[PDB]
Amino acid sequence: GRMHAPGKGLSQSALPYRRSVPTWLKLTSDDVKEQIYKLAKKGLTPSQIGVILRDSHGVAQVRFVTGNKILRILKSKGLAPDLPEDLYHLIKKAVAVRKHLERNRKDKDAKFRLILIESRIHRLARYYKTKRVLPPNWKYESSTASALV
Amino acid sequence: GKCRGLRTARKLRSHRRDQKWHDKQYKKAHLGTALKANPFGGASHAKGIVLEKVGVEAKQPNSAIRKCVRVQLIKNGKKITAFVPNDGCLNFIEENDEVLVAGFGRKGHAVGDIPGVRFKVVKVANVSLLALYKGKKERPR
Amino acid sequence: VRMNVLADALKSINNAEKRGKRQVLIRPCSKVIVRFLTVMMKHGYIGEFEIIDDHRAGKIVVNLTGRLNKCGVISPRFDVQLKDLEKWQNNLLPSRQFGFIVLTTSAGIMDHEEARRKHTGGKILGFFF
RNA sequence: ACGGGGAAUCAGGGUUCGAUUCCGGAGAGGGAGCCUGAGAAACGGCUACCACAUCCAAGGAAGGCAGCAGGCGCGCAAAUUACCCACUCCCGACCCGGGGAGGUAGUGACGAAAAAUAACAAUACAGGACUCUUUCGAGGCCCUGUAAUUGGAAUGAGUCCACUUUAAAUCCUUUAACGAGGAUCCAUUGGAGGGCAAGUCUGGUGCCAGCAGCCGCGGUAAUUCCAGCUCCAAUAGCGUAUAUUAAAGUUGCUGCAGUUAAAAAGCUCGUAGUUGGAUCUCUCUCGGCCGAAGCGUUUACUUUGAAAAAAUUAGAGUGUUCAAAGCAGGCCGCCUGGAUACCGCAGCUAGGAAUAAUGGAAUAGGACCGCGGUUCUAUUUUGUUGGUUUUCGGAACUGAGGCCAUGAUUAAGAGGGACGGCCGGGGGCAUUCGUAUUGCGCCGCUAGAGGUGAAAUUCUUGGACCGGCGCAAGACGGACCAGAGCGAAAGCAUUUGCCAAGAAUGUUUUCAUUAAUCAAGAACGAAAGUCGGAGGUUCGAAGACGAUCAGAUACCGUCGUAGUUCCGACCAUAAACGAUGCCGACCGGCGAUGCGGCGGCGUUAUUCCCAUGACCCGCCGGGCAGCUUCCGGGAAACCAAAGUCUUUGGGUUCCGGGGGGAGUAUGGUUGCAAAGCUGAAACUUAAAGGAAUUGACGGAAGGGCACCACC
RNA sequence: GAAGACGGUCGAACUUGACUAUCUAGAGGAAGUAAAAGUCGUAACAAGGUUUCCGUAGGUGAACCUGCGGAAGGAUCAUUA
Repeated sequence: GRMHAPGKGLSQSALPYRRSVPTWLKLTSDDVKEQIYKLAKKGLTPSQIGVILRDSHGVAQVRFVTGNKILRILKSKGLAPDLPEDLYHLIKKAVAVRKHLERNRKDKDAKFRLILIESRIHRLARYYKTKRVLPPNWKYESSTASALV
Repeated sequence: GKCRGLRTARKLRSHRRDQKWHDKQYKKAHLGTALKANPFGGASHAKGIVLEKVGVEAKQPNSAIRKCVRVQLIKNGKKITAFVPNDGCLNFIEENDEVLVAGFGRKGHAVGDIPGVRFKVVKVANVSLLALYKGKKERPR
Repeated sequence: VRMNVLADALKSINNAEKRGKRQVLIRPCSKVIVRFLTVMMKHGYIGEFEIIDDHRAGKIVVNLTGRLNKCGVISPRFDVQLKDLEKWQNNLLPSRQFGFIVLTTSAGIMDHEEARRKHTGGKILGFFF
């Protein structure tokens, strides 16, 4: 179930058994990489890049075509964000709820949700510091959270 | 449920050690408060001086007068009421003499219809109550 | 969360045998699960099984001969020496005539009789009878 | 609490104990300081002080039994002021001396071993035993025994002799002389209702005396007391009191329990702890199977091999007369034994690598190759030693290039995040509306309305109640409204707008173990209550009255204060309940319902070309529920979980141990206070309690009946 | 090379200051515990005669009563377009 909710959902993608490039894909690996670079230059996260490639151009999985994941490709050329995208979005949500709570001090549900969001941020940041994705002294603070977003 | 892990030995040991204090016998035998409250002080028997003879009424379901003696122990000076077991045996006991008194058989608990009595007289004047009862010995002059 | 996939596999097999079914679907599969099933099948308790290959973690469909009374896991996997094996068999097995304790030893995964034949102790995985 | 070896049951696991003869330590009344000596902070050495205490002629002197004996004291609790260096050893200048070490002993039931108190008739008997011919009849063929008529044989308990034994000796052993017929050479201790083996036999007692571990017995016919007889349990041994172990699966690791019996924290985050998804099968030297040399990524295992005192325990042998024991024992001088096992954990050593782990290349800052370019050179040479002999068993500055099949497992019916259309009484802020209630102002009367089944208070030619127009206040949000939804719980319902959040669904998106549960900490937490500031309609603790009552100052009625409302700050408690922790698997069926998605005949709505909304029939996922249960489980009530449990182990937190005392006292801690959290014990008790079954009862319902009922 | 305070050391002791936990003395106050129909007087168990109980506040001549919120362990698993 969810880490911070009582829900137990089964919604997630079901990757097909075949790991091959589809027959309809006339796009070679290098064109896919170039489109990935262009989409990243437009200011899009790897999730958005994958969504656009799956939706408009038609790419079942970038890994099955280019052999590398989108974030790995971005890091290889060097276009990746300094901090990971999921951590960045969690920090963004924390900043949003903290800004809301300033003018809504009576919103005691917002305070609880902010506590849950910051717990998620701390867990993810600890994991990233374990794998050296973040500097060992990387700390999240309320007064500095909007400085990272 | 209980924890089942290869490194849970400390948790299991500490939980057992903490839960043993919720055992009545364990707490009684290891806290040491029941030992200081015991008139015998951990001893099986004790010698005392008969202060007076008392008759305690039996508990409600049956009617009788239980021939006891109020004795004062020599070791600690504590006051004790001790049952004189057989019949006529209260006549073998005189006021202000030494008696050997043992427990009543329930480890500090009152026994039978006698209320609040957990001690019984074994010897009086250094001769057993049974020898006096059976006539094997007479009271010393 | 799901830890000890062997426990889930053995519980599913036991529950399907209690219900009287001829086949049970076990997922996820694992090397230890396959070895335990092979030890079971060499002794005639479980019969043939097939490993379905999905590209993440296999599933196994196990035919069920009605010969199995109970299959269980031992958690945690206690390290068992050859001198402590008899106590484990007395604790776990219905009798000295039938029933097996499955150990994992450096010589592989095998039952307690083979482990005594090869003069190896190991870690207890489970039992079946 | 000296530690250990070790000791008390054997299911397995454990729980207790170890002052005590072996090892180690410490101390010599308590401290302290020293001399001598190889060795002492020595005490059967010294010097002080402290506490006791001895002699004294009062000037002084002398002390240390937790050595052997003995005293006193303390106590429930423990022996002789004996003999000896003969043994075992120790000491010395020593073959010779000494040793209360040690050995040996008239009243040691601590405890352990062996083992007497009897073994054999004619006889009548209640008997039976191989085909018994007869209920009136062979029964030392086989056995039992009421026995005031029997009989011989056996023997040691005892008393004594011989000195075997021993350092003079007692003791066991040995030989002799006496030594048994109520073989009086006389077995006891506890019981006889049950548990628990064995008398509702007799006498006495009469809820007394007493018995009774517990249940119970005794109140003039006691199976239980006091006794007689008889019976039975163990037996030279039995009873009792305590501590302790098993019984106790009532401490549960094996292996308990937590809906209602005692019990899951009000709820949710969270660090430590515990647990954690799949996935990997001229490297090296004497002679064309050998020691060396191993960073294989250290480990955890598992299996070996050394090292782990003896005694004890297990165990091999060995007729102590048997046994407990001991380490010893024959053959007309020789053979032997004085074993072996185990000795946890932690250290040391050695195969194969299943299985917590640890993952060596990801800005490449990753083997192998040609360059020695200033340097150490088989610790520079290799005819009578001579500077300079650049790379072939090494060390730094690293300037170039190449086979690297060059190097990123997968993408969890794990988790996080993104995205999409939705969805919900979820939350905060602001803003609308609705009647109702209570006041107020006007417009119309009998002189009534209120309140309770007639028991009252409560205004009045100052007009109540009622009817109608408005006005103002606070409170609330009916019907719709559901075993429906949302939220972590508490909780959440008038419109609209803003703000941030959220589950589920959809996803061939992204990251790639980031996870589960959680000490410590933290957020929220009904109502009531507290402190300030507003407000104060209604209701209303307290209070004031009025009421049938024996008695309310209770229930009822009329008023009514704090409160009830809002804004800050506290409080942290509820039957905060599903009296049911959370995460994850598996295990039946069916019809619905909420949300999202997918599919499909048809029916309805926006110009006649389509989606889409409302229906209809289905499928999938999550959710609130409706279910037999002989899947299954429970004591059952009941529960598809309270199932997958003696066929007992998925992970983890909290937590209970008969009922009271008691959630009390005390300490701590929080709070302004009220109080909250943590939280005993002495003592007391044989039950308390849970589920259900029958009856009885109900100022409980349904249906009937009766002049011992009524009408 | 034989007695005795003194740059000193180890250091028992000894009075004086706080006034230290295992220990005891009095009329007390509050409470608990054992069977006792103890001088008009019933809270609970049945709808216990005001349904019970929880938390929290007051008040009481005692069980108790009342207000607010909650629970069914209720005396309703149900009440109709």
